[PDB]
Amino acid sequence: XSAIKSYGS
Amino acid sequence: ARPSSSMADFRKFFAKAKHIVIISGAGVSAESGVPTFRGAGGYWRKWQAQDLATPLAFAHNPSRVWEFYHYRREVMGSKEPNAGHRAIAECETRLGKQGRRVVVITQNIDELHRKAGTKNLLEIHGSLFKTRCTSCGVVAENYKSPICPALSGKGAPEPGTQDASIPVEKLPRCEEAGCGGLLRPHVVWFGENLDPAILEEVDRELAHCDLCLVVGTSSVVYPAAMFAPQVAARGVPVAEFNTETTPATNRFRFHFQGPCGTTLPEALA
Ligand code: NA
Ligand SMILES: [Zn+2]
Repeated sequence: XSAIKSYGS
Repeated sequence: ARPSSSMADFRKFFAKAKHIVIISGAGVSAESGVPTFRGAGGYWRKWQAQDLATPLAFAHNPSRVWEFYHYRREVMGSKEPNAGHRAIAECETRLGKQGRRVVVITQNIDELHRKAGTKNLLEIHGSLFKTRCTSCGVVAENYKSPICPALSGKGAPEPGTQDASIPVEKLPRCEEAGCGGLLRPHVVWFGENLDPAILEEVDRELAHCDLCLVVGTSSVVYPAAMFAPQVAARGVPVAEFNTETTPATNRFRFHFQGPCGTTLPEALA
């Protein structure tokens, strides 16, 4: 589904 | 879309499940007393984990990032798995003898599931207790207290604590012959890619799951926050165990409140 770690907004 | 709070109903799903996926987050570590530096009350000095666990923070102030990880490494020395970790490990063992699979996909970097004896374990963001060399790429286990002499006594968490400002040459350095590179924690930082091999393993476990438990995660950090919703959207039962509701709660079949260390021993018996 992204492989980039992100603190969701 | 309000999930069910019926443990009796959940237990009927549990009794039939042959491929359980358990996704865990920072709340499970917090129940062992681990400071997570997330949420409304979680701050190291004046920062949260998502402010310091970034490539840009490490580029601009590697000493400060290392102080933060050093503090966390040292505190972990005094922390133990809780009843939630233990119930998860005991469940895996018991079901395995019945030919039923339990796998733990943890967002946590604390090695507490590992310390509790979980075998089928995916640590999707790395570990506090591993280093990676920024020059040669080698990954190594590292439990040394302190990780280097310059960090001894550093990393204090109180606001107003001054940066140690350790010269980069005195931060943890690679000991492989002829390298000498700066080490970093082998932790996936915000803005970095998770390991493709690990994501492929996650994908296989989710695709074959017949029950998913989402434990102690705020469901705000991606990609992990999409894992349980993806299963639920295909109709697979998901039970969220958390002290609070989250942005994902209403996608799931069950929501169980209270400490995971209180609810999981009952749910997984
Ligand atoms: Na979390
Ligand atoms: Zn190296």
